[PDB]
Amino acid sequence: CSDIWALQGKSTETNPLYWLRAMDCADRLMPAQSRQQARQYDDGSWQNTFKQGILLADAKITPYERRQLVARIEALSTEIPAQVRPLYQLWRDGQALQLQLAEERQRYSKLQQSSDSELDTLRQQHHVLQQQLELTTRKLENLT
Amino acid sequence: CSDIWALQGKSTETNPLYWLRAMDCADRLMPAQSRQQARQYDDGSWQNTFKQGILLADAKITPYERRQLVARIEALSTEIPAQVRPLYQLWRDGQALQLQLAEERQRYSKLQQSSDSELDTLRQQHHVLQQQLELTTRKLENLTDIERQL
Repeated sequence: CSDIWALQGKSTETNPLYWLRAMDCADRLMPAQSRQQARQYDDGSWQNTFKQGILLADAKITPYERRQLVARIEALSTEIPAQVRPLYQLWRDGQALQLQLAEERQRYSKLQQSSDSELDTLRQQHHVLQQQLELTTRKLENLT
Repeated sequence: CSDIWALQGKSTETNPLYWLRAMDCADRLMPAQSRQQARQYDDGSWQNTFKQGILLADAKITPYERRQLVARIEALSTEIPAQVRPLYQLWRDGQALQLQLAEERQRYSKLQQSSDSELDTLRQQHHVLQQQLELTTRKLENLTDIERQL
């Protein structure tokens, strides 16, 4: 695997088996090791953005890190060699769906947060208003 | 693309470029085309069921149906050749995330539905009790002004 990460050249870029082996090899990595190794592949070329993304995707990233990753992955779609596009697309679909799932979960937290607090606020009012009604009914009886 | 689905044998089942091209050819199909082709690969072998999952995954199917497809090929997943395995785990996790997203959208609909209805009953109770309190409060004050002046 050590050599798979090092390989460069038109022969390997355009070969879907090279990229499949890289994705296979990233899986064998402890997530801290994946994150650390991704840091090397930052020359901004499309070959290196794809390697870095492949490594970062096993690295246990925050939703915000994935948002940026999927943005970078999509950016370079016009440079993906034709014969590599199916593999790239399936791997990218995987990152986008994991990104949608973090988003839906965030949507579900905002609903639960806001609806539960407006619920609790209503019950606060249902007690304050209730007490006021009774007190008022009391002053009406103790009218002279 | 039309020939690609017919192929069989060890030289192609162990072949990740074969299955990549098949994943690409599936995209070119419309759902009716997609379901018609899947019907032709039903025997239950892992090749045929991996073929059916690939064709139907994007054929406008239901989550229950998607779950059924994935379980059929998952039950046979120990058989997938070494060279195809990382391609399979890629394709299964895609299907698996789709299943999670449908579960999460249902869970969300539920909470929206249930909190909404609980939010409407309590908001109505709040308005009604407000009007009760306004009426009793103006009555108290009307009677207080009278006694005060008397």
